[PDB]
Amino acid sequence: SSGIHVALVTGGNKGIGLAIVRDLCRLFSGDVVLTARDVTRGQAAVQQLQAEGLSPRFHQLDIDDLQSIRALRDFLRKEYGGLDVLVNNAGIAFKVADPTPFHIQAEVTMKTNFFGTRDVCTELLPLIKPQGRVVNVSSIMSVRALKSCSPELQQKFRSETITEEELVGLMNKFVEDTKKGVHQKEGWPSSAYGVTKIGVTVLSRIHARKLSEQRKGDKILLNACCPGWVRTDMAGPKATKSPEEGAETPVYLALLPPDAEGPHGQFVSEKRVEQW
Amino acid sequence: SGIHVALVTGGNKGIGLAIVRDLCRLFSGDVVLTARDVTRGQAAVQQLQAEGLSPRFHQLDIDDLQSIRALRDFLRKEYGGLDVLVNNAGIAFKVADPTPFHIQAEVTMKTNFFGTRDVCTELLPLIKPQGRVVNVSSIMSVRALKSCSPELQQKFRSETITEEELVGLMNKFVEDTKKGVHQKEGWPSSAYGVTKIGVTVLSRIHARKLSEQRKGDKILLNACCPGWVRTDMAGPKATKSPEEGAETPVYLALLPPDAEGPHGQFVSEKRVEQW
Ligand SMILES: NC(=O)C1=CN([C@@H]2O[C@H](COP(=O)(O)OP(=O)(O)OC[C@H]3O[C@@H](n4cnc5c(N)ncnc54)[C@H](OP(=O)(O)O)[C@@H]3O)[C@@H](O)[C@H]2O)C=CC1
Ligand SMILES: NC(=O)C1=CN([C@@H]2O[C@H](COP(=O)(O)OP(=O)(O)OC[C@H]3O[C@@H](n4cnc5c(N)ncnc54)[C@H](OP(=O)(O)O)[C@@H]3O)[C@@H](O)[C@H]2O)C=CC1
Ligand SMILES: N[C@@H](CCC(=O)N[C@@H](CS)C(=O)NCC(=O)O)C(=O)O
Ligand SMILES: N[C@@H](CCC(=O)N[C@@H](CS)C(=O)NCC(=O)O)C(=O)O
Repeated sequence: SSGIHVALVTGGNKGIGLAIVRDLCRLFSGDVVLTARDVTRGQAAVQQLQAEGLSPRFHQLDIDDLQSIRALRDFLRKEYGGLDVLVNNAGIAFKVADPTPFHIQAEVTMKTNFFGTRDVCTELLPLIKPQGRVVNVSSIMSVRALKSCSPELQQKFRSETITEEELVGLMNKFVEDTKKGVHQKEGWPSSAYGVTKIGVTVLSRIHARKLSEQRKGDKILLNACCPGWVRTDMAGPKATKSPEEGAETPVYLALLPPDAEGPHGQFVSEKRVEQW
Repeated sequence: SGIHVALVTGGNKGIGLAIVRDLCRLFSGDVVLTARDVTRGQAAVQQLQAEGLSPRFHQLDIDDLQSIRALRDFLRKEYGGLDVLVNNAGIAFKVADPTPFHIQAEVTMKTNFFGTRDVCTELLPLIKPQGRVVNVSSIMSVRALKSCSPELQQKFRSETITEEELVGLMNKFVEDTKKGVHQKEGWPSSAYGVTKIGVTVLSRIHARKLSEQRKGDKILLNACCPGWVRTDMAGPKATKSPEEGAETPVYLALLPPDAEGPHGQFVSEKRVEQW
């Protein structure tokens, strides 16, 4: 199927991810792959969409399991010879008043939101075809968390020259510092979720740079984004946006017209660049 | 007299960690272990601390000019300069890695040559009288050199080559691989090898500049091969342990005060080799 354009969404069985799959089914000229970690919930979501007259393909994917990521990589390489659109939407959050010890929240949330997302990029970024787009769903909480970090930490996270390996070290340091009970003293903010989304936002900046230096001329665009405050199982019902509204900026970034030079490596909210 | 300081890049594992261990034992003063990952770096320091050694730590990623410059500023403030610099940090793709060759060339060159070059640009001005600088190259540089066209060999063996000419040739290799013309343009097959030609020739150039600019300060700078060493880079079939691998770099870093040489040499098993 190498001649067919293909778009893929992670965490696509519910919430924002499902809304993105719906929009891409309608707007993307090619195949759309809904992925989910639970094959039973994934296939049920597909069946549900079929009842709305939409036909995304399905493939299992748990971003915490490197063998799951590699199986998907091999599938795409085999069927499509690559990938045109990748939406990294999968993510988790503990409740604001969750009693789980903070260092556990830090470790678990970082494991999925940062390391899982990073592993998907490691394995799938090489497969992105020319004119392809990559969208990492972050959060405006990443900016709030950034501004709540020590000046030392802010300088590192805003750097234009930070490397993936430096970022990995800083993300692991946050998790270790919470375990040692010293995260406040070491300059970190109080939202584990927020810090993991700093990782996502900064990883996007790093990867956009890497694309510009390794794939000049291939016209690939990669950005981080915030979907806004969306009524899903994550945020609950007090939120102001429907999932369909939440999907608007991610879809915009996925479908940027061919030959666009930007936005690239930007943090985007309501289709506009936010200063990092 | 006063405080002396020695610093190793890529010190958290492999040959670098072994060099740090040796320097902690043999170098009187502070020995700074640096690593790009602060978590791995501090774990490495803890490991040495369990052994009775007391290395200092500072973050350093040689791909990040701001990281290099932060280290430069730290060294100036804390020590007023640097006595020993070991440029050990390096990467290699596997022999059978499926990554496109032109990407292997770009990524390997970015670290091994350009990163090493940036550390030298920023830290060489800080080297104190009787200081020593050791650039960890590889015998793969000689093997790569001998695999270049006669015309390229002439350029790389030149006693008059400039840093800027060498930069242009390293960038030319990376460009030629992307264009799919590197073999025709006279380049060898090992990207890693070509990056270490860069390291070896940069060392010759910098020794020459030290002699021009800072004669009388008795600084010695050399390239070396640690040999074939069992690390995450080479694997378990290699013939040397990391401690054995550290022997030549440590010998070059600790050359006695006032020694006239070696300087600007490529050294292996503590012996000067022909370039
Ligand atoms: N206000 C909001 O809702 C905001 C949300 N976000 C971000 O939007 C994205 C989507 O969140 P939202 O739709 O709200 O949340 P939901 O909880 O409703 O959906 C999250 C999706 O991610 C999946 N997921 C979680 N972990 C994994 C993993 N290990 N592997 C594969 N899939 C996984 C879930 O699968 P499963 O059903 O199996 O649990 C689910 O499909 C997240 O990244 C979130 O951080 C950002 C800003 C605001
Ligand atoms: N092993 C061998 O047979 C030989 C090795 N060499 C050279 O010896 C040196 C050490 O290699 P070896 O110990 O085998 O390799 P290892 O992979 O075991 O260790 C390499 C070290 O370099 C660090 N490093 C890599 N890139 C960077 C960077 N961007 N910034 C800071 N540190 C970095 C690594 O950090 P991290 O842990 O974060 O990756 C690690 O500490 C290299 O220059 C290599 O080319 C030369 C001849 C033979
Ligand atoms: N205790 C958690 C709180 C995380 C959190 O912010 N939770 C949810 C409420 S459960 C959220 O919806 N955040 C979404 C966003 O706006 O990005 C932590 O420190 O990580
Ligand atoms: N595909 C690579 C291969 C690099 C390579 O030679 N391998 C490393 C990995 S096995 C090594 O261990 N030897 C290093 C040395 O002897 O200096 C390239 O062309 O650069």
